[PDB]
Amino acid sequence: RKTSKFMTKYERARILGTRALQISMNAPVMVELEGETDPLEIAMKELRQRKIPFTIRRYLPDGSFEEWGVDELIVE
Amino acid sequence: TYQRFPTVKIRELKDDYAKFELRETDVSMANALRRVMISEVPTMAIHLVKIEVNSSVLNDEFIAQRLSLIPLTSERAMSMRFCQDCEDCNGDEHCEFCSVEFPLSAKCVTDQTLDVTSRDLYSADPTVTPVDFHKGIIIAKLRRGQELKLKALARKGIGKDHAKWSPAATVTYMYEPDIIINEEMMNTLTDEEKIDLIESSPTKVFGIDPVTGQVVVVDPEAYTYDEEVIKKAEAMGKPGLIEIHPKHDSFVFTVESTGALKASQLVLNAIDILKQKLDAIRLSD
Amino acid sequence: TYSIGQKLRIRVGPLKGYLCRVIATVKLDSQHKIFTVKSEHLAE
Amino acid sequence: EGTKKVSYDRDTKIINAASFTVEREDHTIGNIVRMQLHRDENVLFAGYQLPHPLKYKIIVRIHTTSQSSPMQAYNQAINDLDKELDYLKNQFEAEVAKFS
Amino acid sequence: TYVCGDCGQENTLKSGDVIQCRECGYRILYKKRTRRVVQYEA
Amino acid sequence: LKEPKIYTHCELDLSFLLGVSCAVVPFANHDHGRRVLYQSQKHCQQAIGFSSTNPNIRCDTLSQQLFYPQKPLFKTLASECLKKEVLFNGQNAIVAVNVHLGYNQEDSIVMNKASLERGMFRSEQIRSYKAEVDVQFGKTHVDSLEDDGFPFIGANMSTGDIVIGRCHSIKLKHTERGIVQKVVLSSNDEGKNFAAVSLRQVRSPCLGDKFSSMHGQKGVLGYLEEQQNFPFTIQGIVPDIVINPHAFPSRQTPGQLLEAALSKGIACPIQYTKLTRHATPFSTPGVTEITEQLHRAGFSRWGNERVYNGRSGEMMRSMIFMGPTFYQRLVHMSEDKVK
Amino acid sequence: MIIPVRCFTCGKVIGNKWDQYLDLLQLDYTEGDALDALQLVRYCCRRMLMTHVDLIEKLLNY
Amino acid sequence: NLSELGEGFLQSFCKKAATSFFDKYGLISHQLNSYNYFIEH
Amino acid sequence: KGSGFSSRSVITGDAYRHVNEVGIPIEIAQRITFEERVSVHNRGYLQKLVDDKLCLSYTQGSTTYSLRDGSKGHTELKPGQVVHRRVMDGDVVFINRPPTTHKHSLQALRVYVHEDNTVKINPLMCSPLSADFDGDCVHLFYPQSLSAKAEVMELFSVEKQLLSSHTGQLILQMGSDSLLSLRVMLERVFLDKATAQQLAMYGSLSLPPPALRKSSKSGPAWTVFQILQLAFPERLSCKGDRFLVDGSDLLKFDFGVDAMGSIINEIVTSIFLEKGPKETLGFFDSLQPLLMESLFAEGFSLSLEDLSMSRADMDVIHNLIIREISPMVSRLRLSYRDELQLENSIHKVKEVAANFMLKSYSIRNLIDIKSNSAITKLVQQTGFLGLQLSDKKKFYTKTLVEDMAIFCKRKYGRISSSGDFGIVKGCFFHGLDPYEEMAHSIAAREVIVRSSRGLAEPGTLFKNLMAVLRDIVI
RNA sequence: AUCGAGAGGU
Ligand SMILES: [Mg+2]
Ligand SMILES: [Zn+2]
Ligand SMILES: [Zn+2]
Ligand SMILES: [Zn+2]
Repeated sequence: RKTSKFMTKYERARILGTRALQISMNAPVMVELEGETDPLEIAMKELRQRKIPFTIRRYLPDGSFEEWGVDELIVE
Repeated sequence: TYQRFPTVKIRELKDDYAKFELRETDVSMANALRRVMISEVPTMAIHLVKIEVNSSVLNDEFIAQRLSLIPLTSERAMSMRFCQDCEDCNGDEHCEFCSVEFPLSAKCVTDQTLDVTSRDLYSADPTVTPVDFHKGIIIAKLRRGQELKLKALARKGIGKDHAKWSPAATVTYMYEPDIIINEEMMNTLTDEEKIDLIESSPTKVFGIDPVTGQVVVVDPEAYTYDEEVIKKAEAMGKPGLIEIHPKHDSFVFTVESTGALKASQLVLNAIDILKQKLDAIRLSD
Repeated sequence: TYSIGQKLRIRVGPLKGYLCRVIATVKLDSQHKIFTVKSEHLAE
Repeated sequence: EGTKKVSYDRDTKIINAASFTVEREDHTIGNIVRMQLHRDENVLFAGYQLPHPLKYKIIVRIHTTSQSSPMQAYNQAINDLDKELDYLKNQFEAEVAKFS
Repeated sequence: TYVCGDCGQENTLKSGDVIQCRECGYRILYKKRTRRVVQYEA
Repeated sequence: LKEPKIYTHCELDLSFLLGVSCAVVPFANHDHGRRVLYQSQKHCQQAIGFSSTNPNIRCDTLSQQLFYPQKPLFKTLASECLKKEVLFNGQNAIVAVNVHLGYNQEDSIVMNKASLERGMFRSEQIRSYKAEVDVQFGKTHVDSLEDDGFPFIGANMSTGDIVIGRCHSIKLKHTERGIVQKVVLSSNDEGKNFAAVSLRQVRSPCLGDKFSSMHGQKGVLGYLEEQQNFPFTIQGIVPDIVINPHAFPSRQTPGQLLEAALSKGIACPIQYTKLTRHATPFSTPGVTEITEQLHRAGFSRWGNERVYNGRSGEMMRSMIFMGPTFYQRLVHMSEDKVK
Repeated sequence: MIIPVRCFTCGKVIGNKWDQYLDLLQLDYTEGDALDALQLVRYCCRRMLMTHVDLIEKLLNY
Repeated sequence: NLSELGEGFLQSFCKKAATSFFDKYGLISHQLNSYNYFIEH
Repeated sequence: KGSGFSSRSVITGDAYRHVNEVGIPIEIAQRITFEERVSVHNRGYLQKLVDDKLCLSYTQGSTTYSLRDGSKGHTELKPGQVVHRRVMDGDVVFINRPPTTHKHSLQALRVYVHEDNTVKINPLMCSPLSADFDGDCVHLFYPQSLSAKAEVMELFSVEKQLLSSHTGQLILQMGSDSLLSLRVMLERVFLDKATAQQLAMYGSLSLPPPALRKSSKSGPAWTVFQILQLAFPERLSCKGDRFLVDGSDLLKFDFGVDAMGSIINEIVTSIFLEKGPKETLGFFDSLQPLLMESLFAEGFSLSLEDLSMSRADMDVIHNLIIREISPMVSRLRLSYRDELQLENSIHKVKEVAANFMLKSYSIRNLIDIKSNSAITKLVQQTGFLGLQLSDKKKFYTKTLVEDMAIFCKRKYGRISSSGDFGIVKGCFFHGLDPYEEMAHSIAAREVIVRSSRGLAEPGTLFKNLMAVLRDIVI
């Protein structure tokens, strides 16, 4: 569906926000980098890697949807 | 191993003025003396008034301020103790160490108005008094039936916290000037031009000869480093007829005091507190 | 210890000798700062 | 506070350079020291900085040749300066006396 | 204790009295300063 | 005088063609129209000084009086004739246009912290709070209230205290605090008891307070600096206030500069009756005259002086322009704005 | 207002002098031939006297 | 002629005579003179 | 509709701090807090913050419990009990300015704690915003939700809004003091030893190699180029046809009248497109205090000599005015083409006067040259005040120039001089005639009414064009 | 508490 395969900054902000809100609800981190003072640093170091537990589901104006995993997508 | 060797040579001294001429040191020493005099040499002055009957036309907090700024003799200043230290007291009343109290009281009971001057502040340590100079510093004027009665607590301070406590009416230095006239270009100029070179000097450094009618520096000290005589020369054409440049050792310092501390013992007192500063920043080992 | 409305003195501190009045937590006679201090730092 | 008035932090990348932080001091101390550190052969770089103009702290950085460590010079300077003052005090005192 | 505005007279004030200098009748009264001690930092 | 015959009448003085608030401005014809308009409409009204001779018989909501008010050094004809002194409200400040570590950029003002503590620009603001009763003034059976509901003269009243207490009582709001200076109670013929308490606060310029000159420039204090750090002069005069060189070209006020020069020349010792002290708006002293005065005084013809840096002691390359100007303080203080 | 105690720039003490200004001025001295004999010499200081409005005489009367 | 008066005299005058204005009339003469007519004539 | 969080105060300047740092007073920081959920990675930090009584309250479930005096029991931590922490170093906030079209005005900045009551805004943020330090007010808000926190830290941060969607170039334009300091620093190519060492201190790294090793009278002498190099990032390659850099090593730097600003703009754009925004922010934060210190030692001011009339050039300008006043009789009668030719001639005379005026040292370094507004505002205050009475403005009535000014000039002037409408000879430095002041006040009133309409009607225009362009999204 | 008006910094 998408040939550019580039993540928009808005989806990146959304996923970092939801990841920080998830890690701020008494949940362990997937990476072994615990000990930070703020959840923003944890979310940033988590998105800096490739192992992300959730993905994004894009929507099409025609009335359909296409799946795109974060593992195949690249982040700047 | 490396150490300068400054050398002083006083020119006038009085209890308020002093003009000494340091030679052989860097400006960075003289500036430091200035700066520290202006704002570390400590003095004693009033710092918590407590008023019981003001009836005057001026409100209370304009009597306070005015009182504090009054200059109070403080030879004992360096030997006291910043209150915030002294743990011999609750901070009220005389504490031989840290505070001295000054009661004042007045009520006009005639017709012609009564000037509550400063010769009407009475103290209880007979050291810290107000400085006397011929009538003193009016603190209020009272008309019949009006009264002021206050008790004040002086304290010791550094003029970097307020300037009530600062012992100088301007300390300042001047890189002494060095003036060289080309003396042969200056033979080129006609008489008139010279007398329009003389008189383009804001101050008076230069001056014509009676006889040979030559420009003869006649007071090197008075040259504010403006550029006027120089730039007039450029315009007249002849450039560098006169070149004047700072000597960069010799300074001429001029200290003047509020009266709290005699001038002499302002300088000596500065050098002393500088040493005590430096000797706290040694990193040992 | 003390009671509401008393006039005490700030013994040790940057604000030394100041007189203040104990609203509940003392308040100074002529400035707007409400400071709170323990008994050891207050005197009659 | 009680944090040491002077503190030493070696600079890792460049040998023989270090930074000293002096608390509660300002341009009166820094300028006097800087100018005497520059009177020494061994010292290569010397300066002071106020970390923020409103905070009273100065950081002094000294880079020196192999012949002297940074600490040595700093201490040397202070000692030297002190000795200067003493010369002045003595001198001034002599003069005031003469005037009288 | 309040002091009359247009002449100097002092009187205690009773609640509900139209404020009037009892003696002269104008109706402006000013409170009075007691001797209490106030410390102002200078 | 040049041509007596052709004219039938002669005007008394071209300075009288302006208003009361404009005929006193020095070099009014030397500035931009918008600038002098602003200075004569808003800066003149908002200037804080000289409020009232009997201040007890008045209970206004806000008043503000300068501790030590001053008259200007320059004399316009109009002020000289009117012989009234409340026309100018401000103090003379020695300014030295210069750039100071970039705290003075974009119309900000940097001032000595030791001239502001030796007393300059200090004001007192007495604000009155009022209430009416046909609810009798009483003490509800705070603690500074007495047996009549009114606070004792001299008390310090904070932001939450009850200033007038009516058996429902008025409570001070946020920016209200002070020392009670007067409690006045009165009634009318209709049987309505009145009562007003006045609270006094003294203030010193603090960051965020707007200042303005007689020629339009207006700025906010942005930094307060010690006397030692400022550049000095050979005599020792450190500038009270420093303002950005950049502002003067962008604004069109060649006046401020000119005024400052006249004044310095008036105040400087000469080494004595031919001084020119007048800057009437349409008959201003000339530039050649202003500058041949400074010269006789001893300062440089063009108004600039050598300044030695405070922090290091080294002469500074650019001569700085320094002189005495008449500044004003606005009523719009920083403290009320913050919320 | 009454003469301020100390000049606001250099902190000299001038608050001692008001009266002798006025007096001398009530002879025949140009201000400035007087402010000289009161020995004020910097112009930060010759301001504070030449430009003071008294205002206490009045405030007393009313 | 208006010669023999000189350019000083006649700009002394012009100040002597505008202090005078401001003594007779003042600076709120207008308002006052009007009310003091509504309530007179 | 109203909003919960709010803060409005006067803003001042502070150029000795990073761009992302903004000051906050004591009472504002004490009142407003920052909501955050309890996590496991900050179990000890929240405890050491709550035991010392810095927080205000905490909400558990559907009830709120305050943290005031009276609690004898320890506040046990629970992930269900949310707490709001007092704002400290490490919080992000966005500001709102007076209405401005640009969205660049909204920005996210880290908070800074101080004792004063005013807000500190660096002069570098004046080009994105529109607030001068003349008494403007701002509206600084606070994010409450953590999703809102991520939104404000990622989108509104300066590290993403550098590329302008309006002009295409960096919004971090040049400042007045910055340009002045850079010019007075480039005027002197070589520095002393102590001066060079004192500037580097504010740099980032040391300066091992000196430019001038040995000379006749000078020893080790550096240059401003190496100072700019140590201010530059570690590695960079601009290659902008005028400057070459290879690992913080500047090769050549051209000098002109105003090309330095464009050159440094190209430099910063290349630095941003090469490495990133953080490097440019660090470069600016390392270059601003250095330049502020450089100037401070030198000093800059304008005296009365800078506004020199040069009586010879003044008579030349007066003769040019006498020559140019001849076509004034045939301007308001024939057409508007003669009016445009008159404008061209006035522009030429103004450029001549500016060339005759910029010979000073301070005016040339403080005033722009390519800008026409600066030239107009400089010439109008020194000599040959421009034209101020025209027939194109409909704001005023034509009678004011048809049967008023001619009668004024005939009553007051000796000669006829019918063409004396905007050919006034006086300036702002010299005395201004009463008729000239009247005409200038008329022109100022016309400017003011035009400005008020200019502020009033385009507001309605923006409302109209905004009520329709709110649903276009890719 | 509410409304309206006037005077303001942007
Ligand atoms: Mg603005
Ligand atoms: Zn004690
Ligand atoms: Zn009575
Ligand atoms: Zn002085």
